[PDB]
Amino acid sequence: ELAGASALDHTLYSFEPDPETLFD
Amino acid sequence: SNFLIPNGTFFAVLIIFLIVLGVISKWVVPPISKVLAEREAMLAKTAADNRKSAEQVAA
Amino acid sequence: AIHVGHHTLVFELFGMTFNGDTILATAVTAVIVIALAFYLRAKVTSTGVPSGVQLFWEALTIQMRQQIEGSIGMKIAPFVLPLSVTIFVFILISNWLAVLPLQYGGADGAAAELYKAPASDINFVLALALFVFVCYHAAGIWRRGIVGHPIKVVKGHVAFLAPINIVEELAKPISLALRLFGNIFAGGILVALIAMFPWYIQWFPNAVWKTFDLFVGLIQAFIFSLLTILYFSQSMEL
Amino acid sequence: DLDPNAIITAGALIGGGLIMGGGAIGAGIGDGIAGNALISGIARQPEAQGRLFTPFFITVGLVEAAYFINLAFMALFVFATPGLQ
Amino acid sequence: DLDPNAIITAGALIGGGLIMGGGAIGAGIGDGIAGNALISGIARQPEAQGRLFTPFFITVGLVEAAYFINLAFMALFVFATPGLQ
Amino acid sequence: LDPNAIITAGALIGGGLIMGGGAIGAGIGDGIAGNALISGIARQPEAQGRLFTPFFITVGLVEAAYFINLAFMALFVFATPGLQ
Amino acid sequence: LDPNAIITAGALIGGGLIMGGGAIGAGIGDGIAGNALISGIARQPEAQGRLFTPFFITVGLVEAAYFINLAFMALFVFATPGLQ
Amino acid sequence: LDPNAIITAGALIGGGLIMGGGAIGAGIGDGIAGNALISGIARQPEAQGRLFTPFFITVGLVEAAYFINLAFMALFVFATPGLQ
Amino acid sequence: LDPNAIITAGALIGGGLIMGGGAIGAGIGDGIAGNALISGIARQPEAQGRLFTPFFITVGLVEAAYFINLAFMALFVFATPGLQ
Amino acid sequence: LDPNAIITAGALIGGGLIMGGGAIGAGIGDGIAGNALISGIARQPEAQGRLFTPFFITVGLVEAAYFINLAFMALFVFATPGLQ
Amino acid sequence: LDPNAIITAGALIGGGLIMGGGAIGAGIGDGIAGNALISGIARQPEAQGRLFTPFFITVGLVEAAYFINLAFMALFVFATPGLQ
Amino acid sequence: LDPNAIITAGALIGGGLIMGGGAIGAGIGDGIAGNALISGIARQPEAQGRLFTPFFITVGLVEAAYFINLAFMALFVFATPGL
Amino acid sequence: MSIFIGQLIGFAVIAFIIVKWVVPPVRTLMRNQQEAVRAALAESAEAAKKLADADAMH
Amino acid sequence: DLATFVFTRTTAGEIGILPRHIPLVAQLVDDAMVRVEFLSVTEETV
Repeated sequence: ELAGASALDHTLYSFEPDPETLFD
Repeated sequence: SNFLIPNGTFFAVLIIFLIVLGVISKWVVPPISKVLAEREAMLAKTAADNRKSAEQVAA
Repeated sequence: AIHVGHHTLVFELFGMTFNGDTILATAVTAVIVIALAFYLRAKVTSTGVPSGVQLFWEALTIQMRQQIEGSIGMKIAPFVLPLSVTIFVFILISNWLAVLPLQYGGADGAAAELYKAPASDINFVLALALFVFVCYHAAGIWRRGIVGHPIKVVKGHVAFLAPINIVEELAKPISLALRLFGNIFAGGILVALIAMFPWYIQWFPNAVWKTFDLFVGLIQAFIFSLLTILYFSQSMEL
Repeated sequence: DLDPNAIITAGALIGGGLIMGGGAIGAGIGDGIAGNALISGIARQPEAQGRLFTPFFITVGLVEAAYFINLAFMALFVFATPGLQ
Repeated sequence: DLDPNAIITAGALIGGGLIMGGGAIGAGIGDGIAGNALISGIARQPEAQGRLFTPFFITVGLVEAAYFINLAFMALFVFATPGLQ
Repeated sequence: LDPNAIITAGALIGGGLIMGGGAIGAGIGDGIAGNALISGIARQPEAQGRLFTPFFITVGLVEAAYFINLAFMALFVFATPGLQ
Repeated sequence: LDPNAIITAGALIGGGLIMGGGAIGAGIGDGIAGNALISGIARQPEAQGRLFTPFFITVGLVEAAYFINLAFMALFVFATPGLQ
Repeated sequence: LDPNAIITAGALIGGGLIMGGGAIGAGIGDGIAGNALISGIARQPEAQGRLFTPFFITVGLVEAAYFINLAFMALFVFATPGLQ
Repeated sequence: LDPNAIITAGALIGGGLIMGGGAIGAGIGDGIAGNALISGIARQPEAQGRLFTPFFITVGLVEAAYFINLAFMALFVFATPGLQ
Repeated sequence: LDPNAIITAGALIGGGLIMGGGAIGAGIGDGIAGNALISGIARQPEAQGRLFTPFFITVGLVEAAYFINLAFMALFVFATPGLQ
Repeated sequence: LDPNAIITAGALIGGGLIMGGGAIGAGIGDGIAGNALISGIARQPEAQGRLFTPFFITVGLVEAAYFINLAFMALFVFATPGLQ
Repeated sequence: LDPNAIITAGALIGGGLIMGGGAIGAGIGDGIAGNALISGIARQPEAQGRLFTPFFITVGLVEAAYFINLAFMALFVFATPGL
Repeated sequence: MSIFIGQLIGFAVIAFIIVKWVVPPVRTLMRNQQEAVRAALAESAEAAKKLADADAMH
Repeated sequence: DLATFVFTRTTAGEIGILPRHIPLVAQLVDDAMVRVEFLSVTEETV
């Protein structure tokens, strides 16, 4: 989900903090 | 010199447009619809053939 | 010396005045469309490799059907597809043909163009918009009936905003017409205005504006077709 | 000594200029805002454009309604200025 | 000499021009913003639209009102100009 | 030249500006508040009860000014100071 | 032409303009503040009680400007400067 | 005083207002639609093509408004209604 | 026409424009800063103390020009340069 | 009175309106597009190439309107329709 | 009629427009730049320092334009070209 | 009434309007661009150095409209066409 | 005709830009779609062959 | 009901979830406290 909604270079769901932000 | 008032042209131009619709409603759109429909049917039948071959060789 | 309006060729029939130049441009566009239609019919490569004409026409058809389906059932509104593709091709050719360099000196110290885009005349856009209006209102009458359709449109979404709803109906055709007019009319003005500059400086902005005009005509035709399809869909529901 | 009707026509022309200036501002801004919402939604939900189009165009029509009412009134002002002697 | 009534008609016409300019701007902007919100909300959850229409059709009605009533006033500038002799 | 002529012309222009600014302010405020209300209702349906009340504040804080302008525009179109 | 008539007409137009500007400013500000308050409440229903505090702090800063204009607006229309 | 001059100046002012409103609306609407397009592109590069079709619709609307008004200016300045 | 009437009308309209633009700018800027502040407290209540310092910094500056404008407006109405 | 005076003054004011609106629209729309670009860059450092193409697509539209307005002012300023 | 009176009135209206536009621009830009800075500080408490430097870059730009307008309106009101 | 006086008055009003519009555009555009820059720097401080690349374009592509606009105002005031 | 000459020069420049930049990609899409449909037809033919094969083995 | 209210603190900010809250995925702050009357919220339940 979040990875599917994010850059992979480390009924929708609202990701209040930015999806990339949560990964860090 | 208003060039915003409807003119006689209004009717005349309409007529031409009408005939174009008539041409496109019989000699362009229906043939293209048939072509697209038969292409899609070809795709679906080809997928079905590949599958049925799969469970035939399996069968 | 701009001379906005002043149709180059005008005649009289049935006690009514007619604009020869706009009819000429419309006839030329219709002839181009018919030539492409006959070419397609003669070269329908259903099993063979599609040609330029075939691929062009089928691309138009598939796109238009996609918007139609996204709006309303294709079977519910079959005629909408041919009607909308007709409108699209007609408008696109009308606007595109203006790119050809048919502008010269009229011997009056101004610029006159042999070919004037048919949309540049209010009559052309009026005819197209009114035809579309009658068409989709008739489709609504068929779907809902003669009596139900007016009540449905008046009710709209909320009763207490009934006036706006009526305006919306009246806003449908006019909105369609005027924009198209403008989208092309400016071009007719701009090129003429561009002519005021010296030729050796006039050439460049003329080219830039003409490419922008190509883009504008393309987008306007696309939006006109989409608006037609939408208005058809909205008139047929519940 | 100049004709009063000329002054009335000039006033009507300036009035209609304001009419369409405000109408253009409103229509452009409102339509742009609605389009921004449509773009954001379609980006968020990829395939939901088909269903999102109708709510989009509800607002588009609502916005254009005021613009074209102002059109009607601009034509009223200019074509037949109220109380033109 | 100039007819004062012509001056009054011109001034009232310019006033109504301002009236409708402001009304069009406000109605267009309000409709566009309320739309943008509605489009975004429905994009988040399709079924949610069923209810989001309620507040929207309030705000629309609440902004269109500020236009319609405003409209009436500019009619008073033209139909029955106050202080017109 | 009739003085009242210029007085009433200027008054009409001033009232036009009055109502134009009031309509702009009210429309924009209502639109922004409606956008907020839409987003909140979508986010939290049951919050509607606690969302309508705060909303009805800002619109009241907005419409007031607009309606306030009405209360003055009437002046300029029914009793213009300095009319003579 | 009566000098007083022209001066008063200009004053009326200026007052209408200034009131309209204040109308726009107040409407925009109040709508924006209400939008922010509504969004905050939707995020945090329970927060409403504290949220009214900053909101009013903003509202004044907005509302004040509006009412400030009133003063000068009156000075323009009632006590016209430099009136002949 | 050559009423022709008065009507010509009024037509020019009207057309200037037409241009002001149209230019403002077109510029702002285009900016907002482009902002939405760029944000959608950045968040979802894959949607690069898909976002183009709605965006061009929105532009076709906003520009249309401006362009519509343009025609009317051309009507006012070149073939001014009510000329003497 | 006596010059003073013309210069006075021009000055009144000019000052009205001065302080009306000032009012619009101040009101909208206050709305924006208040939105930022109120949302901040809506998110981080304990941050209120560290929010007010930048907040007053911006709003004050927003006021500055507006207040400055008032002075210029007051110059026009009362101290009209070039008055005959 | 000379008709040219009124006609030319009206043309000057109309062209000034045109440029005012054009500048407002171009500046604000271009700023909004740049805001989108900056947000994209900050959230995605490596997207600069992908986001540039939409950017110029927006700018080309926005600036175009402005330049259109620019051109029109020339017509208003240099070769005023109906000048006499 | 005295040409100086007409030219002075025109210059005063011009300065009114100058400062209306300048005030609107300064207020709007400063308010939005504020909002950005306050939001950033809310998100990042310690960042307030490192955020001030870019913020001063923003307000420094807009204010310059505002200040530029001051000079020009001064140039218009105090030293009117072609006053004669 | 001397034609040139009226022409000069109109030209001054037009230039004032032009510069007012230009100031509005420049101020709002610069403020929006700075808002974006501030947000970006808050998100990732190290990004600041690169953020100036697009940012300067925005203002550069915005202030130009103002600066160009400024130039046009000159043509209204210092050289009143058709005086 | 001087305006005519300038207009013709502008149209020539426009045609230059078109043929230089826009024509190649549009023809590329043309060829891609042609080859895609041809590949689909070939795939249909070979799937028919495979069906006949599978029937024969079955 | 999802409880009639779920208070908490997130990286974005404080969040109070009601029964029909829109789906929402967020991270809790380091000193996050949760009251009831990371975080994932679904249409039916938190």
